[PDB]
Amino acid sequence: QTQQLHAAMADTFLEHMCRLDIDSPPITARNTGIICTIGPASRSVETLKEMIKSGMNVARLNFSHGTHEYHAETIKNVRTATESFASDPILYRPVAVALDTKGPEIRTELKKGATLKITLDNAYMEKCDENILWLDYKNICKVVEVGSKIYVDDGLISLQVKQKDFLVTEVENGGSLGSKKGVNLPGAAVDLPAVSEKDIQDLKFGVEQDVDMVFASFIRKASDVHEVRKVLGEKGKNIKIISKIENHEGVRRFDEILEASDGIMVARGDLGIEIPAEKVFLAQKMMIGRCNRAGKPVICATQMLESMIKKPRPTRAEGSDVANAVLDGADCIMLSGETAKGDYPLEAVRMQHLIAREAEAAIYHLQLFEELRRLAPITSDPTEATAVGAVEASFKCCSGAIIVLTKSGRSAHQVARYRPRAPIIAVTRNPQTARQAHLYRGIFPVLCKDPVQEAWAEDVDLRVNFAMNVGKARGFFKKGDVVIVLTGWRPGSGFTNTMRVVPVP
Amino acid sequence: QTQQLHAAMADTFLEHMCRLDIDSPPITARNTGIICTIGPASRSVETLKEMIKSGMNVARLNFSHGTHEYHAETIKNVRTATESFASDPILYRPVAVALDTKGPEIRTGLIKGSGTAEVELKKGATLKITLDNAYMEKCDENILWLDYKNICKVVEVGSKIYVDDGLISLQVKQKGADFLVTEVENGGSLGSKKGVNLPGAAVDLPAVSEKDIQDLKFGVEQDVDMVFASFIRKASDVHEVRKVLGEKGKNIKIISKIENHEGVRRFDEILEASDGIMVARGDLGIEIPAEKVFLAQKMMIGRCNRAGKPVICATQMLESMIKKPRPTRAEGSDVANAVLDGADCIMLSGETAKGDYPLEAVRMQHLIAREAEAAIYHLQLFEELRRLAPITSDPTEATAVGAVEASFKCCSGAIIVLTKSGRSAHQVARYRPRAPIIAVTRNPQTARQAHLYRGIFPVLCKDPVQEAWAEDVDLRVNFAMNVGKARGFFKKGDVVIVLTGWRPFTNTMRVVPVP
Amino acid sequence: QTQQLHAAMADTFLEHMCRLDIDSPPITARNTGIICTIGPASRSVETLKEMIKSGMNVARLNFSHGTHEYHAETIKNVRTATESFASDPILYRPVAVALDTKGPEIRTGLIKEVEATLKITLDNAYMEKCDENILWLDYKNICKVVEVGSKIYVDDGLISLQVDFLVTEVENGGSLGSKKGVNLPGAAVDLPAVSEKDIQDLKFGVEQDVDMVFASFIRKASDVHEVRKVLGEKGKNIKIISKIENHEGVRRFDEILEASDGIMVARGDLGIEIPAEKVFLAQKMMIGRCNRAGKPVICATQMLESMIKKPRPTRAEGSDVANAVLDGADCIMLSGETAKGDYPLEAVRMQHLIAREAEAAIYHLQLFEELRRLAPITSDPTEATAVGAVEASFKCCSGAIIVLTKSGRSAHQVARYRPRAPIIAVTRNPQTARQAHLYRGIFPVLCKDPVQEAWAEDVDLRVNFAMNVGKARGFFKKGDVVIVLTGWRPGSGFTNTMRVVPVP
Amino acid sequence: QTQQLHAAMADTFLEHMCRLDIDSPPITARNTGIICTIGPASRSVETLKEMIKSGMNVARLNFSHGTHEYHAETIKNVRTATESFASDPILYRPVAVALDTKGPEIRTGLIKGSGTAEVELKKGATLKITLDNAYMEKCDENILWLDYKNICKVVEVGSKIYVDDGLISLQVADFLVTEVENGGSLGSKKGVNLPGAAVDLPAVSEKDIQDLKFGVEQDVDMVFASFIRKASDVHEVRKVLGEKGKNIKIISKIENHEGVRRFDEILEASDGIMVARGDLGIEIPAEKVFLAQKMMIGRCNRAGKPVICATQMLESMIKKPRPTRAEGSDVANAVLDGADCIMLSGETAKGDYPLEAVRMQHLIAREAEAAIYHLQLFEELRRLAPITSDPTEATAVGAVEASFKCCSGAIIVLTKSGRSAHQVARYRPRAPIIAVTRNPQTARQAHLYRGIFPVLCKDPVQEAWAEDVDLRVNFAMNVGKARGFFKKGDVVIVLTGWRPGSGFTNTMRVVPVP
Repeated sequence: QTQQLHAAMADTFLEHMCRLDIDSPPITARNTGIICTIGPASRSVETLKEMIKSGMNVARLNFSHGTHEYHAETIKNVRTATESFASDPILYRPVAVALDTKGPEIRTELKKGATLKITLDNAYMEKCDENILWLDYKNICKVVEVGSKIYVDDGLISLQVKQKDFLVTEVENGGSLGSKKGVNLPGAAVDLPAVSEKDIQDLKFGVEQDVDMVFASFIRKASDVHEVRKVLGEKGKNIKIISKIENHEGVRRFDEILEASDGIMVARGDLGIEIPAEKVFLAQKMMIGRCNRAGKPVICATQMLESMIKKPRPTRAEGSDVANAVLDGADCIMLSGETAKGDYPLEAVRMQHLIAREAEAAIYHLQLFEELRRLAPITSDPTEATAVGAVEASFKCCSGAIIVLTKSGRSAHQVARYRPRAPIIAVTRNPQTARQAHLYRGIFPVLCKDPVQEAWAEDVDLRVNFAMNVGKARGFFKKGDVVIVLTGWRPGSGFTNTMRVVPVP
Repeated sequence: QTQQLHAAMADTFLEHMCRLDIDSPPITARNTGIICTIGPASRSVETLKEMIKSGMNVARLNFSHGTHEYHAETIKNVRTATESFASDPILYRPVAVALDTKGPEIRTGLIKGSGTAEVELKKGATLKITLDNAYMEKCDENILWLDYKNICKVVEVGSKIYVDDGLISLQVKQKGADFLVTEVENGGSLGSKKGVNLPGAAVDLPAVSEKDIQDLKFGVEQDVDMVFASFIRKASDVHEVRKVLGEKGKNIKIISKIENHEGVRRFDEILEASDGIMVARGDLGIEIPAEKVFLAQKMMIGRCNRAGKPVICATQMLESMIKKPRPTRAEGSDVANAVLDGADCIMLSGETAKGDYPLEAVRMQHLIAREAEAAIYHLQLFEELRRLAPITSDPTEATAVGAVEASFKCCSGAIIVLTKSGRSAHQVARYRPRAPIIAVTRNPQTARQAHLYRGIFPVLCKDPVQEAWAEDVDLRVNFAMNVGKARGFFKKGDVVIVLTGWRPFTNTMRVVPVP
Repeated sequence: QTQQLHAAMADTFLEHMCRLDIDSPPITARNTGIICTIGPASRSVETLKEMIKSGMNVARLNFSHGTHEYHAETIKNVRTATESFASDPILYRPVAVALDTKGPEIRTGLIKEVEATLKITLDNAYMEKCDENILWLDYKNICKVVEVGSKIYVDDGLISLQVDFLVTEVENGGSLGSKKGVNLPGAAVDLPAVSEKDIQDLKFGVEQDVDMVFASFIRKASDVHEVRKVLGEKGKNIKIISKIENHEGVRRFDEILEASDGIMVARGDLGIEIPAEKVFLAQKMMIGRCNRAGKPVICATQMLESMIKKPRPTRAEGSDVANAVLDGADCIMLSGETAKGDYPLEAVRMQHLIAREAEAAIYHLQLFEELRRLAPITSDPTEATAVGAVEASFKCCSGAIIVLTKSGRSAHQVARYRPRAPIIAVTRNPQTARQAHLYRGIFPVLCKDPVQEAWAEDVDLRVNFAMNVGKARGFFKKGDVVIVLTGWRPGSGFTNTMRVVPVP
Repeated sequence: QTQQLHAAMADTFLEHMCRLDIDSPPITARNTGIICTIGPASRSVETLKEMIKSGMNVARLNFSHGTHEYHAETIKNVRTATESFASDPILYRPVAVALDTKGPEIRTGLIKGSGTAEVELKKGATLKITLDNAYMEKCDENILWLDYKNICKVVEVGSKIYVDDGLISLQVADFLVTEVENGGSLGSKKGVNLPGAAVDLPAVSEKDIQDLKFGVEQDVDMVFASFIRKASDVHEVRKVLGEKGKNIKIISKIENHEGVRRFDEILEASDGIMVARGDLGIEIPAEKVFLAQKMMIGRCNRAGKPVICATQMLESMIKKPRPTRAEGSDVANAVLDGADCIMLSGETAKGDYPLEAVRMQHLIAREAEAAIYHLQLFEELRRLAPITSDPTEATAVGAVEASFKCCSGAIIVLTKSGRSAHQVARYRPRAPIIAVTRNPQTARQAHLYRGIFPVLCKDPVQEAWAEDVDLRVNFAMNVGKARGFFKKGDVVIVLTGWRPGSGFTNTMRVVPVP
């Protein structure tokens, strides 16, 4: 009757669909992380408080615009808002800070059929027109070929190369050209640096400001990830790198990118300029699938609730897009203009919360858990076996939660990859771990502030009890419900090995 | 290499997803019918011809607006445009006509005597709803007239009232005998004759009004192919529509529009009484919480697939294309997922009726649907449809499932089905073959209504019946071969499946090469 | 390259079959319990020691014949043989004692043998004057249970007839002897659940501390309850295995199973009572339902029959044993092969060898998947712990699942999910250690160490005992990973803790 | 309520097992071919007629024993019995003839000069093996002659020697001295096995050459080639059979370890396989035979080539009128494994109850065929199937799919060579496959395939080919009705082609029985 448990019991996916029930209410817990882009509409300490109450887990700062002093003040406000709830550790919600890079860029009426010359000659830097268009990408001729397409201004204008310091092009799709418009080269192996000079300064500032994760723009190959990793350096070795896949080469070389990264963003805006817009859903489902197979976080981004920039309710296509991203297996969903500049930032966050929670209940865990196991390698790793054991146990007794003690987050990540229905309450004393855990579907991170007990086994038990208080206080479960608890046999990371089925006290 | 065949071979759905390939191009054939609402943007014969070339299969006329004179003209234009292609029978594409009823709608009056005028409603402000027809054309930010005379009897203090696609929100503060005082929750621009929803309330308007009766009888006279019946709440609503159509309209398909909570609750009895369903997501997402609409959509599509009845996904699929030359990523996703869900048809409303980019909207649904169709995990879908399908003594059902199985085995260019009533082709469609189903019929209505079924590409044979039956079969089969080749569905040397009768009941399947 | 691991990884059952490899050697462990009927050929202390070394887990006493004095001595010899290994508790193997009842029977009278019409009489005048014209039976209600056309088999199905008197026509003739057993196919035989001899024998069973009763000719749930009632409070811990021997028992199987501790597929009599070509259907149905319920099932009768006379079995016999294991049978049985035959030890060794090969050839991927899907979602902690342990054991290919258990129940719960890894059930309860052999995969070990003062140390001591057994038996070695199940306090019913532990 | 259809619809194999119902009766048709070894007990025309009525589909002649005169007469009698039913083509059942070769056998000599004399060996005693032909007819308790001249080069000290179905066990210039490790009665000309030794006898001996020539002369349908070790053995037999025997099917018998190791290349080269478990279970440990059996049946099912399960399936019925429970189980499980045919050897050749043994195999096969889990079986066959543009394969799979959908009474297939019907059998339909042919050899050889009920149409060819096609289809209808496979009003599937000649099957119809 609740959380689509009738549908959960269907022996086929078709029958599962047939039983989905709008009058079967979901549980309180919402598993999918919500990433909110902060800007003029959401920047104030007072609005940030409401953003957190509405369900924001990660504050994204877009470094395509704004000064370091500007972003430093946004981060300060985020932390002011976040720590205003710190007095009660039971109810405190960690909030992560994400730095999203500008990344490499190419920058500059026009009738269809007309001929346009692209010039790299610096003489035309401030004198672009209907006949000659200057671009700042010096190696463009080396990466394009006759018949190559060139997009200008967020894909509005389309050119085709006819002759390859210059390129003779024919206007395929025409419109009003302007100053400093963005250029995309579909199918081209663009050889711009992994990080611009601006990016290097921005990433170092990210380390200064103690950010949790970096969303690295325009990642094309594993060596781009390694360059971002190198810039973050020893000091930033624990900041998660999320590679943004934005073009054809990124999609083609996705496997090597995933391996080198901590996670992925499906950057649908630019991806739908670089490849045909009708193919974007294929790229999204492929990347979410492969991330799910690897146990690495994946974010669905861009235009998910776009109309809510101007309207208090989303379109039906937007509601569908959010639900389907969750059903695809996205760990996180994202809001951009909707929260950064729109008239309804709080409504947009609340709607993502509501849809995600409904969608999580409609998941067909029977088949999903079955397939994840089948494709899960047999390894000698004790934590992996303990984690799969915990998820299986959680299904067998419909547990209220899986409670996991973790220093680095890894033990909770290993549970998350198996996609339990039960929320995963990850108890840590490491504040960064608490914040970074929002990247993983199902993890509800809690930061334990209690002193270390003198008997280590008592300290373990204290943290488990803290998780029990959190679940009760947040309405995930009640006294007498059964929960799964994951602990280790000695202190320090890498020793999670104990799964217990326990009553909520 | 093509049609996502690498993903097709995966032994798990997760691996199927992992194998989806942006460099694997789809086939030329598009299986999902595209329904276009016709209006000022898309009504001239000139533009209708381009609508057809762009992929329109069904012309939807919304009888919430317009006179019978006007709609008769629209229907004439659709037929003129459709028949302009008749002189090359190989390239002719049947086009269906659908009548969408007004039904039990609630509408506001005119802002200050104008059709275009608007007033700003400010959150927390007061707004009086009146039933007095003196204010019927004198609506403003203070007084709002609506045409539901009994609204007071079905609302209470605290009730919420939604106006203009649920974007303006009011709360009843005080009730009256012939009036309501409300407070604005969600403000915005209020225009003329906007739709009103009372989600809490049991609205007591007739399922089929006197106007609906007039429109349905006009539908019969005009030889429409189908009726989209608005606001269906229960089986008896459908029976009333069916009664008005009567014996003369008995072959017109009734598609029940599900757009309120009762329609969802009573879905099974509605589906049983109907020929098909529309998931009318606009009103549905106001009548129930917007976050639950995807559940109702997937439930209804699943139940229709299971029953073998056409289902249409409708409303705001490509909404931003009313004003913009391309869609948002959420809109792209929505179209693809509707197809992956199992929708037989997808629909465009304002995008084609009134927007700046009607042809572009049609082309985009065409491009997305074709990509989505290739990305279907047929291995599991076909297995489940066969499993959930009763094993019966019906020879035509057995031939149909055999033909679909055969099409998978040789990855055929098509399943060609010779059919008078369309039934044989519908029976093939319900098993969801990858191969396009070329349904060859001499019956014009059969050809038009076939568009309701995923995969059916209807072709109308106009040649006389041959004396020799084998030669008449071969004439129709070769007709399908020539359409398929012309449309690029397949080439000489490819293998196709052909379904016919054996003697002058479809029960013969042949595996034949394309000449 | 070992344990059919290549076939284990196949995505389909067909590919699994195709990868089965006679050159892929099995692990040391053999999961399927071997039940041996004891008799003249295997009754001595010295032969019993070799029977244990050859793989006997349960000694079966057939009470159809033999005195209490006789069976008392057999039991004494079993115990002497079993306890001769008790000095080393790391290598000691528990051996269970099973009492198989004579049960309710229909018998003919004394002749005057005799080689067409034939009248059945209940008239005690014909009691010692049986012949070709008149045959007396001791089942007074036979006329209430049969009808015109109903078949009647005499002497282990050898003779066949078609029907306070009955007039019958001989369908299949033969030599009709004295005091022969009679079967009534399809008939609802209303003989008591427990005969007068059974009552005395079951009392004897309780006095002799037997581990389990194989109750003959169980037709309905109430028959089980009557056996349970006769065993009483003194015998409350004695397991009752219902023998399904006829059509009614098959029809009413679900109710019998619910009331029983386990099931024996008694194929000999079953194949007289129903057409012999249908027995495999009944076997597979009963094994399936028992697996679904997680209750032990034994496959019985003629599994290695030719080995009564010969030192190697027929190919059909090799096949039958393997297929019983592949079907899901917890135990396999030997009757005449070990009781009276010329090659008792060879017969035990052959069941061991075949069982071990067959267990490796199980398609655990699908088996476990199906057991999970059909696994009821309940609030029970021990059930959730058990399935979590089995899932973990597959994920890390563990050397074993170690289970501390007082009653055996915790280990039974693991066994029903059919892990590949051996289940080392460590107990201090000697009877639990003996009874655990009824369950596939359970390797029971009897810990004899004193209860340590600190319970947590006592728990660790027993886990370490299991580690030592596994090392000595070659199940695993230092550094391997095993699964360990324990509870949150002393006493039964509190198993709730699964650990992945390195072997020290 | 019949044919285990309730168990058929189970969503899991476990639930499928749970639903198996002893009160759910099978259909009339029995799909698994029954091969009967003919000998003194079953050789007469009289008995052979009853063997046919009881279900014999193939008569096997074992050329390990008997002269050509003897076998020629057996063959003559098989044909006399078979053709006694030819007057009504509707009821005529084709019977195939199989020649089973001696191959590279090792046999002992005569006990005290007689073929039926025996000496009871005692466990523990000593026994000398000699190659000196002086003793080839004077074997006894103390000296034993063997016919494997080159025996001494291929075995060493401590080697194990097995005699008479591995039942007697022994441990080691032209002799060997041994101690009886397992004793018992020692008879004449018993088979000897050297499991740990590389026996070097020819694939095709002079005797085998003579026998194969005889097989061609006698128009046998198939050869069962003994002790095939590798693909080159199969090619040798194929080449000896040559052009005159080109249409004789070669079934390779797997009876040793090398045969199992090299099974894939053997299968590729053969028309089918026999799992010859008798010797197989001596050459490799007896406990591993089920693994070898299931592997071979699986791989044959995968490749679409006939597989036969052989030896001791109902062994006790040589002396008893009823089989043991292990025997009943073995037959059922061979069918559930996927074996196309099951075999009787001593049970029919020399035993006291040949007809009872044939009847019992018939009863068990039919029960087991209903108990198959077609849902998974068919799904896996479709998935494992190599995907092709072949129209004949598409028509075959569509026909099988259709047969399940309407629980058809039969699949009727017109075929000249048998191939079209073989293509249907490959996908393992529940419905029987009535294969209508005018080719008598096709009719006989079709018995190698699970499900094929071959019928021999003897009507003249009609001028109008379409009417010739409809003629044979209606013959099939008449056969099915007469055999009680279906009645008027039932739905059946019918496969035909678009033109005459082999390779054009492309038409599937779902038709009611007239």
